[PDB]
Amino acid sequence: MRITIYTRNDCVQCHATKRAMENRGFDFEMINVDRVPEAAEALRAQGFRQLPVVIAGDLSWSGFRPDMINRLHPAP
Repeated sequence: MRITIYTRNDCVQCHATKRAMENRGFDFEMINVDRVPEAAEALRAQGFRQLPVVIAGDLSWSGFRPDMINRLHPAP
């Protein structure tokens, strides 16, 4: 399952999210929305209003959400 974190530099909630995923041994890709406006536009069209935005399988959320990150633990 691919986990993508849409991020921005100087974004505390983004850093917290990355660190939280690393603390749990998750593999993820990061996409800087300032360097990739196509992604920024796509996220705005889906209604997101804050960063980071995490997309993983059927889940998609914004902001630092430890509770949602915990839903990414691998199945047996």
